[PDB]
Amino acid sequence: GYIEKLVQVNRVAKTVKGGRIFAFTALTVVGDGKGRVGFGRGKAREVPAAIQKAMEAARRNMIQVDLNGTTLQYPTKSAHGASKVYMQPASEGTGIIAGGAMRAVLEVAGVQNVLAKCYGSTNPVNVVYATFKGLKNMQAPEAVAAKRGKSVEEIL
Amino acid sequence: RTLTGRVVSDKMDKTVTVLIERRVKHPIYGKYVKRSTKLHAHDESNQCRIGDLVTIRETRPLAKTKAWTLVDIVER
Amino acid sequence: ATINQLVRKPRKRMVDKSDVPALQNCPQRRGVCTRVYTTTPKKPNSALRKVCRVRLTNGFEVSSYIGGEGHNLQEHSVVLIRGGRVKDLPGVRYHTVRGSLDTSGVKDRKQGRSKYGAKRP
Amino acid sequence: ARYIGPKCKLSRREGTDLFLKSGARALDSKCKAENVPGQHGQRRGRLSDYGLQLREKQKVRRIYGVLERQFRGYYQEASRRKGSTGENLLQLLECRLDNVVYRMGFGSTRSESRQLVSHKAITVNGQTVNIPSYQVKAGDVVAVREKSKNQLRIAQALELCGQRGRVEWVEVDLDKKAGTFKSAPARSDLSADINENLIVELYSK
Amino acid sequence: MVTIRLARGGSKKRPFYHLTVTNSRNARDGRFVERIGFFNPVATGGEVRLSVDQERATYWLGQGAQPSERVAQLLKDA
Amino acid sequence: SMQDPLADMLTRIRNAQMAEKTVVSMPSSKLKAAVAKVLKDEGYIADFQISSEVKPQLSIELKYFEGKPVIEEVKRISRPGLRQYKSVEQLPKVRGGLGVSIVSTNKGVMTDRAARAAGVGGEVLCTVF
RNA sequence: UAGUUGGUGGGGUAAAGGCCUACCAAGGCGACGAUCCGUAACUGGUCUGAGAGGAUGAUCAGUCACACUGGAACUGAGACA
RNA sequence: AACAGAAUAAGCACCGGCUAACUUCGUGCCAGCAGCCGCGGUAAUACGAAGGGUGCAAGCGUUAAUCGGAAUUACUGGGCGUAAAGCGCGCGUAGGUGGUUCAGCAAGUUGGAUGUGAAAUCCCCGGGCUCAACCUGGGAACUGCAUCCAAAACUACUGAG
Repeated sequence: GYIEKLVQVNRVAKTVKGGRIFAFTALTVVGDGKGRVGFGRGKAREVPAAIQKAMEAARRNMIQVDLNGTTLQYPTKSAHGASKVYMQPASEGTGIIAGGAMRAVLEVAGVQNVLAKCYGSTNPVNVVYATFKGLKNMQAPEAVAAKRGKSVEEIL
Repeated sequence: RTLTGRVVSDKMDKTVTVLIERRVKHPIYGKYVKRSTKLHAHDESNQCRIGDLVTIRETRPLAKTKAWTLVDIVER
Repeated sequence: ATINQLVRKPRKRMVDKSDVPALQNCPQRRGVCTRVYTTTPKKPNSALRKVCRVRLTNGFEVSSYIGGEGHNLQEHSVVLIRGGRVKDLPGVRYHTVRGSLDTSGVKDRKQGRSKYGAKRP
Repeated sequence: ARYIGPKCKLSRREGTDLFLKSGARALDSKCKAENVPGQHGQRRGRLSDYGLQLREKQKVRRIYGVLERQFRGYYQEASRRKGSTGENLLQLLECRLDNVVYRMGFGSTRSESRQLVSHKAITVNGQTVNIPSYQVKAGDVVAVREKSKNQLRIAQALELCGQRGRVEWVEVDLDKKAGTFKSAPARSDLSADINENLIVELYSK
Repeated sequence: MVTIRLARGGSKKRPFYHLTVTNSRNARDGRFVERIGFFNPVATGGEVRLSVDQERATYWLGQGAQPSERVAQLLKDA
Repeated sequence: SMQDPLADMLTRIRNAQMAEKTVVSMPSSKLKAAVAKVLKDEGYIADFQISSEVKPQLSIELKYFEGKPVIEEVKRISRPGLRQYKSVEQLPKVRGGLGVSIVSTNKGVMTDRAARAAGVGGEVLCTVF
């Protein structure tokens, strides 16, 4: 589906000769409010056209996320580049408390109780990779129990 | 209350000196160091050798800096 | 570093020092003034800043800065200085409270009067 | 310190009904609630992300009439109690005495209920209370003092109860004027325009 | 001597005493051996005025503890 | 001169599940032969064999539910030179109770779910997911 | 570092001790930081921190140290007041 | 409890970006501003004013001083091919770490009991002042240290291979 959310806008450039050609980039994540997200990056020549391009690439190559219901399954920790990310599920009344670019991922996924923090280099185009290695590699235990459930899930 | 150490000195008169090892843990780094302890056990009969393995206990002070005594020699 | 090195030489946290070295742990300080220069700023500006030099009750001889729009500050007059680092001028590290002892504030000012010390009309 | 001044102007910036004017005459006829106040009431665009959370916090804080020194005091008692600080923050604003006088219907505005408490005209357990912060419990028999039962401020306001209904955690008696706070409210009688997941997140950073 | 006497806690014009057993040459609010009860003169509603425990008062008074003037009656009125 | 044997059994397991091997053979001991019994009962390997006479070996067969293996990570906790000991209160839980943690207690080498039922603390060894 | 570190004999004090003295002996401590320099009354606690920690010891409470500066004893249950 | 009458009682910083909230008028590299980026050379949403607006309120602002943010002294929680960072290379004392079978022991380790860890403070459930601050009853906690009892997987010590 489609619920859109913008994060970043830049002004990249390019020197040719004579002057300097400008261009705009944008980063936009799209989710469904249930656990299907997708991010997208587009470059164009103006703001109202660079956002439209980044929205279209978001709703291609999406991710199914197996959330527990407004929370996560377990504390995990993933990294990409020089960016390290930590996330652990929380109680009911606590909302989402994260920084800038992990709120926009964790809104549209539908989770509400995420309690996150990012270390290392804060790059909004690169902390998103650090988040999607984490969420796309969840497990959601298909087991008979948890304190007993290590005889039917390990064979899954 | 009863300790155990090994003798390093026979130079003084009726006075012996022990080493009592000890493993205390470091308070913040979680590792067991070894830090020593050196007492003056009151010898009584001038008959212990450098390198023994003896046993001490605490009495009232006999001279200054000498309040421990000798229980018995355990092994040579 | 391994654990068996930190036991032998633990991590010693480095310390800073005060950007206001005079007026040792106190918010204000008085002093009598000596000279009223009018110096020039650094390169990317163009102005003529007004700088007085003060001898405190500590005995220190430090330059200061005077704000506002016009000052009555003839020499040998007491002031009351406070901290504040002017980025423009070099060596200037202290402002000067208006309206406190001798500087007597400014006049015809109606925006932000608790700064610079102006009354209410 | 209260807030004394214009009152459409608060409803005119946040862009909602907000229930501040007294009568059932008309919204947006005394008010003209089409625009942001001030001179530049026509230009708009892109409320900031911090500015959205402050806009939600300032909305809830102007329905009820608190100030921020008091409002953070309720936020500490929310995080003390067990579970769901968003719901607990609302139920400490529902049990307050100036709200329950408004829920029983002894006033038109909520600011009228603050004045009826302040002039000692309201009792709680059979004894006089003149504090607009009194946290009432389950089963407190709020009644009206006999010296002022003849005020037209109370009599007229009961015809303004017709456009309100009963909130189904109180009960009011239109003869002796003695309401009964039945129990705590649930998280269904409160409107969905307020959000319990923006005020909690504002007080982190 | 050792003695059983009254401390003083609470705000202005609302006292709340404490049956302590102290050495005699101490302060009022200073050190004590132990504490055994309280005394609340302005007790109203669900509050209890006298709350002395008879076990330790059996113990100390048999070993030469010397009570005060108010404590001469508060142990009596139990 | 290898200083720690049990961080070498776990290293060969982690490496063989990237070369997509099936059988792994390392030298044995009376502790490694008890750890692999615990990983079998929890279920991460197929079986194990102590089959020699004077250099007794340990032949472990690995599982693959997918192209991805069944063990995804494993790390040694009580490395020689740290010696991590835990009581029952401060005993850790991995992944909200979905991994296993192997604790050498007074009643033999058992997992974290077993000793916490018996109320016996001890020494952690590893945190297998 | 030479009553310095032990031993012996005698004194001295409510009380063990180089506490003191007479001879004997040449020991004792130290890189696990002695010695020396610079600063500072310690503690239960306060202030931040998710936590680990980090700073800090106003009011209240416990302990120590002084009573213009430097000494000194008496009286006495108990002071070097 | 009664009487008087709406009478007796509102400021302060900010509005270019971080950062909630804006346009005209003076000024023209002058005066001036400033926590950092930096504005001012004749049209200044940054200086000085005027309307408007936003934050807080019997207070609001600046300065001084600590801890956070700082995974920026990293035990929990970092690094060393080129960004700062591997001694010019050896040998070796103190010290740190120890292949594999049994057997013993119980110093570490785990579990339990007792003595202690002053009262206050913090935390939890209550109770009193019209509410709250404040006062106060009962519990937990004070991570500790010591003495006993038991267990024996791993480390240590001991005996044999």
